[PDB]
Amino acid sequence: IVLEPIYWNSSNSKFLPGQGLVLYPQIGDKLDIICPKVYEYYKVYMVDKDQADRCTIKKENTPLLNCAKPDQDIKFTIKFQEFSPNLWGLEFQKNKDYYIISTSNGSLEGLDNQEGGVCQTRAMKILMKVG
Amino acid sequence: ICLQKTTSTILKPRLISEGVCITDPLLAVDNGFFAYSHLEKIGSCTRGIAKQRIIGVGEVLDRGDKVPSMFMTNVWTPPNPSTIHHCSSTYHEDFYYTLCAVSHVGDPILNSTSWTESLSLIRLAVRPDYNQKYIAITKVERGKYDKVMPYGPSGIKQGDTLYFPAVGFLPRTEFQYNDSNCPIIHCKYSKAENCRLSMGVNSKSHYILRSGLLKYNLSLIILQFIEIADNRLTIGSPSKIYNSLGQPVFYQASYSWDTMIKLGDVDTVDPLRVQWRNNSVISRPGQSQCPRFNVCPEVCWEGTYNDAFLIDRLNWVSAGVYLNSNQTAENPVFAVFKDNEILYQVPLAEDDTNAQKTITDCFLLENVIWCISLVEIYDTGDSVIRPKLFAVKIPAQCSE
Repeated sequence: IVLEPIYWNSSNSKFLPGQGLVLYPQIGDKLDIICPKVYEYYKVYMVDKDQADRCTIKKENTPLLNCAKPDQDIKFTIKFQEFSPNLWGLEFQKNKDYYIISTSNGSLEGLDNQEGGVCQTRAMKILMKVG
Repeated sequence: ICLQKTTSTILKPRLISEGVCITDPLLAVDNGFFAYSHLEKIGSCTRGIAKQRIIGVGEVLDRGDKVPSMFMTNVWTPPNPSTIHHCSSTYHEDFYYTLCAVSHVGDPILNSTSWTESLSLIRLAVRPDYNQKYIAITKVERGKYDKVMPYGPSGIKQGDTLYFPAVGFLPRTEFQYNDSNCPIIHCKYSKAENCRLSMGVNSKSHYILRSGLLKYNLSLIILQFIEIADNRLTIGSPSKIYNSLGQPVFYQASYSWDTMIKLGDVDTVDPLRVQWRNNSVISRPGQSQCPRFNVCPEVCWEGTYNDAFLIDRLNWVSAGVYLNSNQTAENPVFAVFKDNEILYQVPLAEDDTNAQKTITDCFLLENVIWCISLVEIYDTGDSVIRPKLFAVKIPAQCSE
């Protein structure tokens, strides 16, 4: 199924303060994460847990969303399966957990802050409970 | 042979044959014979423990129904399947030769800086040590490039000389690009360094990836890098040169911001000039940064390989399978088309069938135009995942 598009925004009442936005996709679903156009500035990364639970993204880490276009809808589509244009061997599998965050402070000034951010002070972090 | 746009359902694909994933497929097709490889993984297509590498060859045979079919003759397993990567195969005088690279440190594209620039070729008789030979390439001429390596499925022959698709890894500390040439003029947000940054995996990356051919002269054995002309320059990508209707035509995967299809007739082989088509209909799935139908320069490395095949030079008609999806590996559909027009297509699966790394290599069967494709196809629910083979006759008339 095509689940409910998730707007990466400071306003989003789904990012709950203790446990962020948790969602239960099933294999075969597809999910949009969308930064709307005006502006909050974000780089969003699929992390691991520890990185989630510490709000840290390490140099290696390459982003899934570079939200730095004031007047343009920047949108990323995940289909939960083994095949992705992603060339880094990141896929999705049943009964596994995958953590999407940013350490961005939201300004254009703190965009690339690799530590802290709105993950750790707002709970801007998706938990995808797959399967 | 249909030359008219039409939505008639003239194209009629025929599928021609536990927790494992077959991936990393190769298919080549020369004059009557075919090459192939895959990798068998335990589990995830990306990470799972690598079961067993194969490399095989055989014949493409029609029987009575005038459908061609796969008849593997000779098959080869390396002793550790972990360390062979990015193989590519060019046929010659009763062999396919296949250039793999070797590695101690994982897929070199992703741990390039630590990669010994080690290579090895395997010649496999198609009609079977005449059957099977190994070579550890010792001399490799690459010019400025620190190291070179194959980069695509298949190549072609020239009298006594093979040509593989390959790639050069120049450190940008030495890479020469004028930023003014980075075409951003209709691109509100796109900066000038884009193109240059986008020649690497990281904008900061140690190397950039330049596309080209690896030269291999059987009349000699030394391999020699030939770089692709700077023209419509895109980061190194899996690509394929292949003979069609008398001259060869090249294709580069659109692995960063130029997401329109990169293919065309080769004007010179060495140095490598490709009269790239100004094609406006085909593209590929990217992600957020460089998704379908992105033309604007961006700092990205994302996409999938989907070659097409020139089936008629006179009216530059090609064909092949395309993933009809913006940012996701889905919806493989066989597409017969031109620069500015898809004539007729055909969906090979459901709307929501997963696909990925498609290939096409066409020929005559019994005086009629056929296209095998490969594909990597699977369905949510499916148990073992592997590439599927599709014949596809090309319609004579533009009737059903």
